[PDB]
Amino acid sequence: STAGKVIKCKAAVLWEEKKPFSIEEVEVAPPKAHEVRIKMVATGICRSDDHVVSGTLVTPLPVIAGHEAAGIVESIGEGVTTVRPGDKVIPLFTPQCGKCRVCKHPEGNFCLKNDLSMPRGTMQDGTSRFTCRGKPIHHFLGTSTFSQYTVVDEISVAKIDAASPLEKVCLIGCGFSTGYGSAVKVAKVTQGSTCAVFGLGGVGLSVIMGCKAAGAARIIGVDINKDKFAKAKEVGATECVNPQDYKKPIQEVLTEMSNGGVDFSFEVIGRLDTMVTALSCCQEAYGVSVIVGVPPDSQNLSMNPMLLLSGRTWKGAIFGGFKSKDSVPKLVADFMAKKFALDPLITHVLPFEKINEGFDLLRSGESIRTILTF
Amino acid sequence: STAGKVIKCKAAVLWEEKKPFSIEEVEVAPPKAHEVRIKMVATGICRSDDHVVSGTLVTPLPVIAGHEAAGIVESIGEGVTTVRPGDKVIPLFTPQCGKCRVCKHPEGNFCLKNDLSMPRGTMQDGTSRFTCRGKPIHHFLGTSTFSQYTVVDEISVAKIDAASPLEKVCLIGCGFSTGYGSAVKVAKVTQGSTCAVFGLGGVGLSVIMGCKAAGAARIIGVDINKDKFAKAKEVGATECVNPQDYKKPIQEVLTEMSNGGVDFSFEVIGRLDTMVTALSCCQEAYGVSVIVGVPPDSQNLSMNPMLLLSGRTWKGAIFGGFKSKDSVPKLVADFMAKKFALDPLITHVLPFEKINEGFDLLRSGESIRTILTF
Ligand SMILES: NC(=O)c1ccc[n+]([C@@H]2O[C@H](COP(=O)([O-])OP(=O)([O-])OC[C@H]3O[C@@H](n4cnc5c(N)[nH+]cnc54)[C@H](O)[C@@H]3O)[C@@H](O)[C@H]2O)c1
Ligand SMILES: NC(=O)c1ccc[n+]([C@@H]2O[C@H](COP(=O)([O-])OP(=O)([O-])OC[C@H]3O[C@@H](n4cnc5c(N)[nH+]cnc54)[C@H](O)[C@@H]3O)[C@@H](O)[C@H]2O)c1
Ligand SMILES: [Zn+2]
Ligand SMILES: [Zn+2]
Ligand SMILES: [Zn+2]
Ligand SMILES: [Zn+2]
Repeated sequence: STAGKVIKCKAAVLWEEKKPFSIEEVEVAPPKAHEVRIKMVATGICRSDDHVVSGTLVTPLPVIAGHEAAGIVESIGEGVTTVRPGDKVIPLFTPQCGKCRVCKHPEGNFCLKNDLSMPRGTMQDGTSRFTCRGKPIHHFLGTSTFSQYTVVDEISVAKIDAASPLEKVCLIGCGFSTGYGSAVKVAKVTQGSTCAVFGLGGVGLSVIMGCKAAGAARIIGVDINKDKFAKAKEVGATECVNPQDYKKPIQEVLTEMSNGGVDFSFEVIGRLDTMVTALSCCQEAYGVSVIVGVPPDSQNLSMNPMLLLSGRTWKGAIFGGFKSKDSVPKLVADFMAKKFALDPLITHVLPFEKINEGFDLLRSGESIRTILTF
Repeated sequence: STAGKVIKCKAAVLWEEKKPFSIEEVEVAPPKAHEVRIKMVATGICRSDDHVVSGTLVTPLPVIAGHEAAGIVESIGEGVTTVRPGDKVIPLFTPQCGKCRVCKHPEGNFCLKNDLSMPRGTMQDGTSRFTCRGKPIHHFLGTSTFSQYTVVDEISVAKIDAASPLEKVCLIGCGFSTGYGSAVKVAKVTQGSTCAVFGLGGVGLSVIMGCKAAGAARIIGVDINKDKFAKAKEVGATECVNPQDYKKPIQEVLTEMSNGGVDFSFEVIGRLDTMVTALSCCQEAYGVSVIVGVPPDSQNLSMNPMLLLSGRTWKGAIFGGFKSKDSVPKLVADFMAKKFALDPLITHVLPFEKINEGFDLLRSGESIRTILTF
């Protein structure tokens, strides 16, 4: 039995940037008040986890990364009311405290308790529940899912359907929800519209799914890797373009293709240049462009504000605009009710011990989502 | 007595950047098919007219500037159906052709026939109706209201109430409608919200009017000229701040004043740095910032896209988002019914012949709107 006790378990520790993960034994403290200890069942490899490795996304090291996951509650701390031992859960990398001005706002979801703006790499109380070789190890986004067990604050966990297939619904913890919500909630794609999606990875494919669900007439996928095009068409892209195939800048190409600019564009890569291209290719008077890709640390883009003065709208969002704790259980229920598909995103399923191989598949261009199973 | 004839009249010709206007005789050709010749009654001095002088807003020279005005139709060309001789009219610097994709779109107002995005300084047929000293003179935004007579395309004029006071309602041709619409239509300011308005000239005061009409609880005016504060409070500012008074950057000040960022911010100046400051000061998860000011020609701003990724919305608009020909007559009718006030904007009245004094008043910081009478 493990409740109230330190657990020794396997985790993937990142000791420094640009190194493989180290799979080794960690100690996981029991949960304090308003904390939840979770036995991991499956976790996805999101490009944002690779950003921690590459130093694109700065967070304190050493760290247990991983934020797209699902598992089963092993134990609860004093005062927890929202989950119980044995419940299936999804950790929430964007918390929902329910008390801050953002949580109380009808359209806000970036709760002020997040650890993304100004990452500390701790629990809410400023301390870590992880040690490895006698050293404290940082948390990541209040989740840290590259471990057989994690501890999360109550505001960073949602209870989901007991009959949930966790090897699929772990994608509702980041990539599916982000892309789908970016289309249906943040952009509010309209029926009959023309959309352009920059980046056809797991998140970009989820954007396509949402644009098709919203009734877009045309969905143009844009990627420099033409191997991504077949799956993009399977999930709703009406045509795909590779910028490398053209002499002109792709914003000019997309403007021409859409007879004067697209209704909605999405940046789902994480490059400054594609953020500006995606804004430019939306119609100058009424177009909307949404930034989804995480930009490189501390780098500014350059743009001409006449792109906005003519009437464009530019916005971004975390986690598809979804209020996390309210939304994740409903998304799982909707998945169970066959409202959307997750299998198109899953290209590889590996044991957790093969995490590095899973990252190598992402980096080589050869996977969409690898799901790691504990 | 002048239908079909060239009219010789006085106009304010700008021969050179950074020089006074020259009040001198021009020849005004009669209207061609689908053109309208207007006897001007009143015209306002908008900062954008000054931008032509300063080279902030590039348009071909020599030019007859002026775009905020009202007059009486002197004659109509073949095929004109929407105005008649003797009608009161407001020239529309943003046309409404009614046929392009923007005009057909429910939100769009920046008609594709505009002469603002890539100014040519002509009529829609690519020619000029003005001669001065035997030389062709450019038009400005299809309006050219600094002339006793102008000729406009039919899509650039609206018929207004016959009982209209033209010396007031000329402001509906630019500054009032732009500011008011930026608040009520583009930003969609909500009841009980906190707004920040950067720049307290005629347009920024009109933004304040719109924020107060929408029910904002707090309206923070921001200007480096504290002489602008008294009028801003008269039209609805709850408080005014001068960035020069503070050690910290004003985005930090406004974030602290609003307990974490404002709901809606407006850039109503035309500076790259205040466009980024105005974005930053709106709440990071759900704030909206609207660019109204005209930026210096061909210059790019630099910004961190994390400001958008957290959830901010950034947009701009021309003419307050109003579809011009539909909206201008309705705005005039609402003015006549006392639904808004224009007198607070009018600080000086001069004859047209004193146009250069009117520009001096704007440049010194003394005036809001000077109205020139023909
Ligand atoms: N906003 C959020 O909440 C959120 C959530 C999840 C992911 N992200 C970010 O979203 C981005 C995509 O994540 P993912 O789908 O897991 O990544 P991914 O699977 O690496 O997909 C990125 C795609 O972009 C393509 N690409 C790379 N460079 C270019 C280019 N120059 N032009 C066109 N295509 C290009 C690339 O070939 C690949 O198919 C990353 O930056 C993530 O960090 C953000
Ligand atoms: N988008 C449109 O359709 C549209 C329409 C009309 C005007 N404009 C532009 O809107 C802007 C305002 O026009 P206006 O009200 O006639 O001009 P204005 O009367 O010159 O007002 C501008 C105000 O900005 C203040 N100001 C200058 N620098 C700063 C600073 N650094 N910080 C804070 N305040 C500062 C200044 O003191 C003045 O009161 C100009 O750039 C116009 O070209 C745009
Ligand atoms: Zn919160
Ligand atoms: Zn992610
Ligand atoms: Zn049009
Ligand atoms: Zn103007």
